[PDB]
Amino acid sequence: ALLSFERKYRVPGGTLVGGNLFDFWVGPFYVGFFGVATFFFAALGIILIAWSAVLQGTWNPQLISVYPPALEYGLGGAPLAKGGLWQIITICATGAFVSWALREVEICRKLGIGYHIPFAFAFAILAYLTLVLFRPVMMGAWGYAFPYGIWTHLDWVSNTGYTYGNFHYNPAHMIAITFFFTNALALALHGALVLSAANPEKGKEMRTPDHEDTFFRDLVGYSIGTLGIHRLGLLLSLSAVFFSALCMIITGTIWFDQWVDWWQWWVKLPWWANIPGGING
Amino acid sequence: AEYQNIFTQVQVRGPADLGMTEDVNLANRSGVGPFSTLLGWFGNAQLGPIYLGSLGVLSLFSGLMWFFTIGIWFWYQAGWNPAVFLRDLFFFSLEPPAPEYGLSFAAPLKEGGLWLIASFFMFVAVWSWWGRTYLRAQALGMGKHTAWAFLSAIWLWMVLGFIRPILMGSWSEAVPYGIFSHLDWTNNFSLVHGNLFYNPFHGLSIAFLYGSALLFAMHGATILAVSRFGGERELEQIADRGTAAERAALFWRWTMGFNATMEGIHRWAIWMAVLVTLTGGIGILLSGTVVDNWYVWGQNHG
Amino acid sequence: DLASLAIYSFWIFLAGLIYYLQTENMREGYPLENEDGTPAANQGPFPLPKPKTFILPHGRGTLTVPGPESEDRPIALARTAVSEGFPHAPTGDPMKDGVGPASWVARRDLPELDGHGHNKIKPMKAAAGFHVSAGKNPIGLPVRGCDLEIAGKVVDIWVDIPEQMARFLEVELKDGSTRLLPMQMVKVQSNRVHVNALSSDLFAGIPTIKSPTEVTLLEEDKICGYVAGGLMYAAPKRKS
Ligand code: BCL
Ligand code: BCL
Ligand code: BCL
Ligand SMILES: CC[C@H]1c2cc3[nH]c4c(c3C)C(=O)[C@H](C(=O)OC)c4c3nc(cc4[nH]c(cc(n2)[C@@H]1C)c(C(C)=O)c4C)[C@@H](C)[C@@H]3CCC(=O)OC/C=C(\C)CCC[C@H](C)CCC[C@H](C)CCCC(C)C
Ligand SMILES: CC[C@H]1c2cc3[nH]c4c(c3C)C(=O)[C@H](C(=O)OC)c4c3nc(cc4[nH]c(cc(n2)[C@@H]1C)c(C(C)=O)c4C)[C@@H](C)[C@@H]3CCC(=O)OC/C=C(\C)CCC[C@H](C)CCC[C@H](C)CCCC(C)C
Ligand SMILES: COC(C)(C)C(=O)C/C=C(\C)CC/C=C(\C)CC/C=C(\C)CCCC/C(C)=C/CC[C@H](C)CC/C=C(\C)CCC=C(C)C
Ligand SMILES: CCCCCCCCCCCC[N+](C)(C)[O-]
Ligand SMILES: CCCCCCCCCCCC[N+](C)(C)[O-]
Ligand SMILES: CCCCCCCCCCCC[N+](C)(C)[O-]
Ligand SMILES: CCCCCCCCCCCC[N+](C)(C)[O-]
Ligand SMILES: CCCCCCCCCCCC[N+](C)(C)[O-]
Ligand SMILES: CCCCCCCCCCCC[N+](C)(C)[O-]
Ligand SMILES: [Fe+3]
Ligand SMILES: [K+]
Ligand code: NA
Repeated sequence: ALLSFERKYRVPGGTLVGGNLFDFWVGPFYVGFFGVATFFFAALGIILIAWSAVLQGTWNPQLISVYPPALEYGLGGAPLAKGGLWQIITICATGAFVSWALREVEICRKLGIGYHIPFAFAFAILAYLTLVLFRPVMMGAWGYAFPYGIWTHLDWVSNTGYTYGNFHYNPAHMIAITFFFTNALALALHGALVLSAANPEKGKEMRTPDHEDTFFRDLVGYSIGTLGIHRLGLLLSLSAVFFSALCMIITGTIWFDQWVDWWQWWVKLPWWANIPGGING
Repeated sequence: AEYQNIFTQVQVRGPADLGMTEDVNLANRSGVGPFSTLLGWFGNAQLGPIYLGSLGVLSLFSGLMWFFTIGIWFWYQAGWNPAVFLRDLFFFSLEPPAPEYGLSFAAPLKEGGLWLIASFFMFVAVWSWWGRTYLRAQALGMGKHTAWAFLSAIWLWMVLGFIRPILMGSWSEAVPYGIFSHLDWTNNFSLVHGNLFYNPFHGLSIAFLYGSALLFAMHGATILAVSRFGGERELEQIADRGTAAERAALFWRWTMGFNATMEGIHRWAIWMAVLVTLTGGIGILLSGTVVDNWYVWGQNHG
Repeated sequence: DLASLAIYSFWIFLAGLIYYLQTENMREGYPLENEDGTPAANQGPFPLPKPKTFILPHGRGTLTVPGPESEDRPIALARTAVSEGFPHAPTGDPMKDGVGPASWVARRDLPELDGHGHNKIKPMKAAAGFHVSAGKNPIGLPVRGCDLEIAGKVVDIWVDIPEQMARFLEVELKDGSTRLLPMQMVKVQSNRVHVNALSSDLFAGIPTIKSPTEVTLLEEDKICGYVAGGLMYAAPKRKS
């Protein structure tokens, strides 16, 4: 079935691989070569998880957990039930994610729109790859990666953070959080603003973007505008994930002590390190 | 190198836009501020005008008083030495009364009384600012979505500093005013309550916080990708759907099998963000009032 | 236990919220259709919401959604397969016919208005007080298409008055007539404006506007769809 306005857009072309071989839809879903790829990678990865479940023992979603190879295996292969299933599933997952992104590119080309969406998705992929590939490789073992289980991967977050004390003190982590919080603030405001214009007090006429600029100038003295707010949301969200990947790629590699102690470089600056009083004097 | 509409190529400026009037008391609007060519590479170049009625002056006065109360305490802790002030800035902290004082106001100035004065100022600043968000919308005939969304953030704030301390019986439960110290409080809160990762409202709060970045990345990228068809003129696309709104919808239908409308995506947006602090404030309010240990609670409830 | 009641209540609220949100997002494009335009059999598990009515400003009327959907224009496409789900081939020139990435919607054939009731978008020469304030001024630059040939020259900027931004470049062609080019589809360089989407020979086919001092929503959709269509359909003429 098609949206009422959809048929005029369903023309041939835009594929990156395979010509017209996979240029078609299944219900709402566009396929393309990278739709076939995504299906293959995601099917096998899910198959191995369904398998790696019984080599572990269970069939409950809250307990199934595919752990990576122990550190002793270094960066090498591992027996299926001892971490090789995790390694293959991780290759499948990367294959599924990158294939999803390239299928998005094909959809962009057929629709004549810009590539901003798969470009943005690529930041999430790179954050994933930082935790499962770039950081383990720089640290020397797949065992530093996180396990694939709903609650076990939280265990990994807690264990990894507390290896460095209170992980709050990671400065790149502080920047990442500021972007996450500000993004959610900007999302609430944006959604509320458009809606307050499109759904004004009862019986009144729809407001205009002029009313939107006016509301925010009245409120805080500035309005970023309707183009800018979308630039902003995209930039805040990508910036958060950028500093997330950054705060982890540097942890256990160039910095591996307690993050709270990193801040001494500021306290011990020559011109105030030995002035008495305050907290550190 | 195709243009991507991240940064403006050519800025244009005209007479300063003094805004829509509707029922706004024009006497309380400033004049227009400067124009920032710097901002104009990204958003609007125009600063101001701002509306500053009585409620606004009250709120801005409390807000600075709250900020100044903290900062005067910081100068005291620094021994009035400016070099100490800058060196230890993140280490200073204005802390609430000790538990022995309970919910009383009898605590000595240097031992929680100053925290209570600063917090009182903060309470007045935030709630009067909330009234501003309602009133400025009302004056313009607009819906009250911004004020209702703001109330969701106020919820978590009220829970952390006011509702939960009151229900726990002492001001000592509240958050101190300091950069590092309020981080220490946050880590401590989790340890004392058996690890917030077992609090289901905390996990939901994370889903919505991650979800807000996912969604604004999706939406912000989508609008820029269709801005070549006027996509960001969203109110008129709601009133009279264009090819921008259709291509946006069909990108997501073809990608993930369903899609939004130009209006409805802003309902996803407002709710995704609002549920961060809504569920979060529930998770905090339940902690130590009803559940002392989320690990223990989870062993018995799932 | 109070926490366990709160988390149970919440999942019920969230299911109701998602139902509301999904049905809200069905106020356009629904009911679904077969490729031949008849109502599809499978509409999904969500019913259409109760209609709402938007009251448009400046006597423009109202919009009630959901409501009877119609394309209100001919679509020059034909099936390429005997079953559902395959592409539909243009029956003529898809840039001229406005299909595929060259599509346009039959929006109102009036200009968008600002909050005071004036035309939102005006050529800068007719916009009192408006001037380039930063960046390279494009007026006067030659315009180069993706075949690396010159297609014309910039003679003005069309600006959004209430939001104070450039929305189109007005480009004069060899025959003396002009066309609008979307600002998001041109690259302003020091010595030219480059347009990757179109070869020089396709600039004449850009849909024209009726009035030299205003552009209607319908005209903007035809302009923007046409220019974006060239990315796919001008690729045989796109060098490098
Ligand atoms: C006790 C625990 C420690 C701590 C330890 C850590 C550790 C350890 C890490 C973080 C990381 C992060 N922490 Mg910390 N953290 C703490 C306290 C906090 C607090 C707080 C209020 O106290 C906050 C707000 C944060 C915030 C954050 C973010 C900056 C970041 C998580 C987002 C991210 O990386 O996304 C990036 C996004 C992704 C990885 C998602 C990728 C998705 C992929 C591409 C696609 C998936 C598709 C899926 C399979 C599809 C399924 C099918 C469909 C559903 C149909 N931390 C404490 C002090 N924190 C993490 C980080 O930065 O990672 C880089 C991290 O590793
Ligand atoms: C990002 C930084 C940390 C980390 C820290 C945390 C913390 C801390 C928490 C979570 C939480 C969750 N995380 Mg995690 N998480 C990480 C990496 C991942 C990856 C990944 C491939 O990289 C995935 C798929 C997930 C998935 C999940 C969900 C199980 C859950 C809600 C997330 C959400 O709504 O996000 C926003 C995205 C959306 C709203 C879109 C929908 C996404 C759906 C829900 C994803 C489902 C994946 C499915 C369960 C598993 C794979 C299915 C495949 C078919 C096999 N996390 C890294 C290691 N994550 C929370 C939780 O409750 O955990 C139990 C929580 O508190
Ligand atoms: C070791 C630390 C603990 C932990 C302890 C806590 C505690 C404690 C809390 C959270 C909370 C949250 N945590 Mg946790 N958290 C941990 C691990 C994580 C990880 C991770 C990857 O490990 C993540 C992603 C998170 C993520 C999150 C967020 C989802 C949530 C806060 C939402 C928000 O927007 O707050 C930011 C928004 C606000 C505070 C609202 C503020 C509103 C007011 C009105 C603003 C006033 C402005 C004032 C006047 C100043 C004006 C400034 C000038 C105008 C410039 N936590 C670990 C397990 N976390 C909160 C929560 O809800 O938990 C359920 C919370 O209280
Ligand atoms: C970079 C900014 C944010 C971002 C952006 C972003 N994400 C995106 C996009 C964009 C722009 C898309 O276009 C794309 C999309 O289609 O969204 C609907 C996507 C998307 N982001 C998603 C999830 C997601 N994004 C997240 C985060 C973020 N996404 C960032 C915060 C998170 C978390 C944890 O924060 C999650 C869970 C999907 C809904 C979707 C990508 C779907 C996809 O790749 O589909 C192909 C793959 C499959 C259908 C299944 C593969 C299965 C694997 C082979 C096996 C499982 C492996 C996995 C490692 C197991 C993990 C277990 C967990 C318990 C840890
Ligand atoms: C729904 C969840 C998200 C949310 C939503 C939200 N927040 C909101 C709103 C909404 C919908 C508003 O409408 C409202 C607003 O107006 O935004 C523009 C607000 C807002 N959220 C704010 C902050 C905020 N929101 C946050 C978070 C979130 N907000 C959530 C993620 C956070 C954090 C911790 O993550 C913060 C810090 C404000 C920008 C604003 C509320 C403003 C307010 O209450 O102000 C009262 C205080 C004053 C008027 C004055 C304070 C004075 C300052 C302390 C300055 C001191 C410095 C100055 C330069 C002094 C001079 C000194 C020098 C001489 C040294
Ligand atoms: C250069 O120095 C000068 C003097 C110019 C300065 O001004 C310097 C200023 C500073 C250095 C300011 C420094 C300020 C900070 C570091 C602020 C840090 C604050 C935080 C990190 C806030 C964290 C969370 C705060 C919360 C959750 C507050 C909750 C507040 C309550 C909800 C309010 C409750 C009200 C109460 C308890 C009073 C009750 C009494 C009644 C009568 C109702
Ligand atoms: C969030 C950004 C805040 C920017 C605040 C800008 C305020 C502009 C008001 C300036 C007043 C100009 N004038 C002439 C009346 O003084
Ligand atoms: C508070 C004064 C109100 C109006 C002042 C406007 C300042 C704009 C300055 C011109 C901007 C151009 N410049 C030089 C920054 O590129
Ligand atoms: C302007 C503050 C409004 C009153 C609310 C806070 C009360 C302050 C209590 C400080 C205690 C002073 N004293 C004398 C008991 O030490
Ligand atoms: C309005 C958008 C709706 C998105 C809903 C996201 C659901 C994520 C579920 C995460 C599970 C959290 N928890 C606590 C049960 O573990
Ligand atoms: C809720 C978190 C993860 C949800 C899983 C993905 C949701 C399925 C949405 C796809 C529906 C497409 N469909 C059925 C209309 O074709
Ligand atoms: C949490 C995000 C996922 C929510 C799933 C929303 C519903 C997806 C199915 C919509 C059906 C589309 N359809 C077939 C009616 O057109
Ligand atoms: Fe938007
Ligand atoms: K002029
Ligand atoms: Na039709």
